[PDB]
Amino acid sequence: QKTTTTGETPERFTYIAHQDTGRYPEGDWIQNINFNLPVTDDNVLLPTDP
Amino acid sequence: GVGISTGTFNNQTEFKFLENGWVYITANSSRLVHLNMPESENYRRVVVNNLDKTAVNGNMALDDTHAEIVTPWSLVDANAWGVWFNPGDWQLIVNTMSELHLVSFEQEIFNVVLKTVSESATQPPTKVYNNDLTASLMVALDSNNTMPFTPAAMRSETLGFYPWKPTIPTPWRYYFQWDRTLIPSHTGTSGTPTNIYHGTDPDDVQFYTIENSVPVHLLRTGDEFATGTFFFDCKPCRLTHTWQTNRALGLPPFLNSLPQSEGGTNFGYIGVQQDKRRGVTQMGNTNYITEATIMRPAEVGYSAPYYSFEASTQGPFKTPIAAGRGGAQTDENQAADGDPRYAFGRQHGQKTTTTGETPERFTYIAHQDTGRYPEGDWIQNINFNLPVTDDNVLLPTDPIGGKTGINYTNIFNTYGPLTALNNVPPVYPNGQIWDKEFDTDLKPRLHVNAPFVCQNNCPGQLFVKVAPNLTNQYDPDASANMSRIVTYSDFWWKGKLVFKAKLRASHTWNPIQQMSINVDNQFNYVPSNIGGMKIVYEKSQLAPRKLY
Amino acid sequence: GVGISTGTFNNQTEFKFLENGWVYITANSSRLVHLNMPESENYRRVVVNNLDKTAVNGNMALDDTHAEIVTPWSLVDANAWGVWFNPGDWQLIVNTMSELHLVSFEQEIFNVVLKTVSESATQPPTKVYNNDLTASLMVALDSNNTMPFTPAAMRSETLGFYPWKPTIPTPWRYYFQWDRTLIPSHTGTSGTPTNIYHGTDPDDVQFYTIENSVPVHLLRTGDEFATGTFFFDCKPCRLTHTWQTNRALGLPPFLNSLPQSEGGTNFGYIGVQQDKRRGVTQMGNTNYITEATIMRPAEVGYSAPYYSFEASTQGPFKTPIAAGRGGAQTDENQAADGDPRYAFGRQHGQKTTTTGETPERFTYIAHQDTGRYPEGDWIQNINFNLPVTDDNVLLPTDPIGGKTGINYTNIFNTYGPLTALNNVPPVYPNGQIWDKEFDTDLKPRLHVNAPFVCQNNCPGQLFVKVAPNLTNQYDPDASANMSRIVTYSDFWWKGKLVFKAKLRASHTWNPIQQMSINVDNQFNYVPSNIGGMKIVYEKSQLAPRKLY
Amino acid sequence: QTVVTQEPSLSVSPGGTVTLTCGLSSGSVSTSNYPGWYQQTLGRAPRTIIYRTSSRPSGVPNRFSGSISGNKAALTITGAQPEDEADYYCSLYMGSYTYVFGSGTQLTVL
Amino acid sequence: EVQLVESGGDLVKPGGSLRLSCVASGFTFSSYNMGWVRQAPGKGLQWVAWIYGSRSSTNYADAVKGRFTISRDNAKNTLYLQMNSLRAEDTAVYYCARDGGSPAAYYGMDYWGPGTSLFVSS
Repeated sequence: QKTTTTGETPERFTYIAHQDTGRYPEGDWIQNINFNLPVTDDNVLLPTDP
Repeated sequence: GVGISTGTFNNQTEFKFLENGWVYITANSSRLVHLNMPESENYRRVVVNNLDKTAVNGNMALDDTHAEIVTPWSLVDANAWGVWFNPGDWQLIVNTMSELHLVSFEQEIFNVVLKTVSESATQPPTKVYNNDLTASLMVALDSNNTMPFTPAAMRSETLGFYPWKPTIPTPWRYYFQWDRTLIPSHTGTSGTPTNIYHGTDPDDVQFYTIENSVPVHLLRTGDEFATGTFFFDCKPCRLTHTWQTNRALGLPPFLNSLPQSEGGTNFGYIGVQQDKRRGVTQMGNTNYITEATIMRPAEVGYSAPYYSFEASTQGPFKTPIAAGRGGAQTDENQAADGDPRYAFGRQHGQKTTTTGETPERFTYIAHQDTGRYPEGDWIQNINFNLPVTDDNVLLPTDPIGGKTGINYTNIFNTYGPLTALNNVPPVYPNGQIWDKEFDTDLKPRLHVNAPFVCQNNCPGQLFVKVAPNLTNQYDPDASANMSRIVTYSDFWWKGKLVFKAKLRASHTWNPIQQMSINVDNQFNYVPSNIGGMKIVYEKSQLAPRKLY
Repeated sequence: GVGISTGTFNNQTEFKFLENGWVYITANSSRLVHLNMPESENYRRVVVNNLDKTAVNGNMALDDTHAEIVTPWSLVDANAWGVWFNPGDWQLIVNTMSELHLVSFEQEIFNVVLKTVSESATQPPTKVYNNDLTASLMVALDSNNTMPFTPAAMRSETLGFYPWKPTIPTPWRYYFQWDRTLIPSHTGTSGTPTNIYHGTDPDDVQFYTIENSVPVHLLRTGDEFATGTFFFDCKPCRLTHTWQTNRALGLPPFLNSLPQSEGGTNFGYIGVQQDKRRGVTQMGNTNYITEATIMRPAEVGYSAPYYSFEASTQGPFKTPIAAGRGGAQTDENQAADGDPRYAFGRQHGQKTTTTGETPERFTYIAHQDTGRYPEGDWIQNINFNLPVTDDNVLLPTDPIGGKTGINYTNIFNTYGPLTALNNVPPVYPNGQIWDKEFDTDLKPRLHVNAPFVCQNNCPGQLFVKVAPNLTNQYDPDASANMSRIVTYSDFWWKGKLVFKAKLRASHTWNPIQQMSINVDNQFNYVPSNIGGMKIVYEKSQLAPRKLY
Repeated sequence: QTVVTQEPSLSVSPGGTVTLTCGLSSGSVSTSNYPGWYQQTLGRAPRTIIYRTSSRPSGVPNRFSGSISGNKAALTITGAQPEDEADYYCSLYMGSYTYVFGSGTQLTVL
Repeated sequence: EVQLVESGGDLVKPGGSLRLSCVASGFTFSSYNMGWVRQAPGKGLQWVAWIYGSRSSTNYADAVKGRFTISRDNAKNTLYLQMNSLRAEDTAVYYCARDGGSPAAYYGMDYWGPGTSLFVSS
């Protein structure tokens, strides 16, 4: 942190790794074993389903 | 020279029996490979985009968006069981052997022939083929594995399975990095789900070329190329399946009353109340000791979310599973997640005389019983008051998320420290033999596409190309495509795959399952009256072995 | 010969202390084993079926359907802690030692006596017992482990725990393959749930016989049998427990204000706002650094679906868990999943003078704190806006699937690459010592029934039988049962189990937990006025060790 | 013997909302019964409206909704049209591989 | 796409036998559980028989047990219902029924055929 800063507030940063092993849960979904496409409402669990 | 052969055709499998029940199985495979000069002499970065298909709500599973480098080189791939064994050899292996080792691999190119095509100006087509004795074939062996690993068996694009049928190499391409987002939807979703291709991350760009990465040999008609012997360091592959579920581990309960007359209606009885029995269970709040609650050493197999699609930087992909579905043996229609489905053309087992683009398909049902029957699963309260009531039990028919077609088993994961499972069985003839291990720090315990995995490395990919045959009007400054003399090559590829196998032993009074020819499958192994051949799939892990 | 003994009774445990704090613990165990001639001389394939019990909706957890081969042989099993150590030896081991190694095992049969029973025709029963000097006892050592592994400790059927009390062997049986389907239901389900036994898969049949698989020794009164020393290759077993949860890993926060007076109401304070603190967290969208959100090296323990039953080819089985429930130490009534429950008879710790078929039972609470307290778990939104609102938090009280008795923790799995856990502690006297490893390609990281696991192999099972003593009217062509002279055997079994152990060291200022005799448990270790003995369970991992 | 009971006759005005119910004389209907709803017109074969208690086959208007209400299966028609007047039959999966059918409800659009 | 056509319905005297044949098209016949339902003249639908699984397991209603046999030939994509000892109570329109869930059965009639009428009268 800038050595001349005043106060108890720390310097913070979030580290983003270059490796692409993460997940995008908004693009995930589950669907029925039958796999009839296009999938209907009751045969798919989406990330927006409570 | 021009009139001297540089190799011999060999397609014989030798079984050299050793002491202590071991056998060296050296499979020789010879093919005539036909290669055309590349459509383009350049590398192309092509983005395949099918947003039209996935714009239909509920079709997100049909996503094909990706980016590939298309190269002017073709890949010679022999990493399939059918390239090396015929049905008789496979029968011998799967019937007389209990385990299989991958020892070594060799390949070589010889009897190179290069021909140019001269097409006349006569209105009805007519053409002649002349030997280009000074033309060259570019051959690159990526023994250092610098290039991306692109096994052809996953695309059904290895060499042909028939020694007497000329085969072709597959044009080589590899994946280029891309970013893609696709919000899942369903029939009935309102609006346009987020569906974009974001481009390429500059920090992940990796443009490979054969010229800058691998030495290239120019083979004329009198030249030959040999890769040299490569030796594997993989694990043994079991040719036996396990049948024991957690219900069949350990000492069975003692039957205090036994049937007095044979018949299906006469059963032995334990003779002790389930809550008065002796034993060990992991349920510390119940006195019931039954076949379902008694303690077992560990868990055979595991449950995972099936037909679950995970999204990552490059889009959605199906979550793989190690084991196939349970009950696919009692009911073949239950084969789904974990039961690999192979689709192939006429080069790789389909009836060679069939017409059309429809491939021959089969779903592989493994004999190993490590799968799960999710319809028979359930969860219930820690209290464990029997018979369980409605609110204290979650059944496979209970909706999850408000969807009557989704239940907890669809999102259920039981993988843990106690999970024990087997490696995938070999799939003949269309299955892959060996696969390169991931270069990650933490590596998967197995691969679902090949029974052998390359710990350190496995033999470099072989790339072939027709060297440019320029005309007299070449101008490198011109922006138009290079003008070449129409040239093609025919060369003989010979490979030697060496396995080490152990002869099986009879452990039980009863006989075991063996692969046999019969009236039903008799004509699946012989040509028809016009020469139509086919290679139907065969199961590998026929004999059983005790898990515990 | 007839009047010559072939062995000596030895039931002493020797502690030979080595240099560098190591001790060889050689436990000798001698028993008098009584064996009756088998009820039947044949192998039977008996199907135990209790469809009546599971036809009651909600009773699917009580499924006992299975198939077993019942053999004419009996199993001599000493794979239990009580067979080798008395409470004093166990106290010494668990108090003075920090780790335990399994070194070797030997067993032998000597002083074989065979007696025939002659029953008179007099109306009041009366009988005499005569020595059959030429009768034989059939003894088979399956040193190659060809036969299925059926440890008796899981059924409480090992040898007795009292040197002075004659014991018996358990009739041997093993599991035969079968197919079974059982759709779960509950009290209130309408209709008849699918409940069938489909038979046997021919590809999984494995009929074993001792005669065709193992050499058989015929021991007369003057003969003895010794297996020879077997040496284990297992991992060390810790006699210390870990107490550190993820909340107690690493450097604690610095307390800028400390209490000025001792007392339970005086607390030290960090003195820094939770959002103004310094440190590292895996939550990249929050500035709060607290004891629950601060980064830890890994995860101690894991969460798994508890009382989850998975169905496979042979029916439903409970999903095992490595660790017991958290909070079972603060509240003994919380012991449930993962806390093994042992039920045993009068041979294996129950008061020998008790009457009835009700076994003695105890639930084992391990001192290790790797368990979970699911009532204190929760999930919340990635946004992490505090205090969290109703829709952004899933609590253990939130119904899952519409059931108020099922919550997410019931289907929750947190096993991952960061999970760290311990092996199961030894359970005295009823716990198993060693267990055979599964023959799968991928093996479990531990077994929940024994602290030692056989990587390659562990000593072959010992089978005993009374050789047929035919009468003069034997006719092998007759379909009726073989007519035998009523014969039985009494032989002395002696075993030697060798462990290597390390003496514990005092690492802290304070003393540690030790097992001690006191007024409450004083009479659990001495006989009553009529000779009634018992062996109560003892905890093994008493002393603590630092995890990090 | 299993008996499925549903309203013998029902009426609804055009554009209104109607609910047909399917219960069991003994027991309750749950998602484990896989309630199915089929529509039949005079002189025509039955048409599947709902399966698995919530799923309508492709081509079935969204005004038909299947659910589990109380201890019975419910088929709700919202904004009922003139063509919805027909005999609606309820099928319950009675476990094992046994199916039972309700008496049927004659829905007439006024 | 998915089409089922029933045939063989005819007038038959009591105590006779008759085989109804159901031809299916537009789908893999062997992958779906099939069945026969029946509706008496002026009565509601009644489940008659069901055939399920790759092993062709069969279940029958109590009213037709022992008298009716349900079978299938996947090579011909045909479903056969053989009724013996026909009674006057068997007079009705018989509908072919197909379950749409191959690996996860809907446990309900996904598709229906036009039906074939069978009259039993002396």
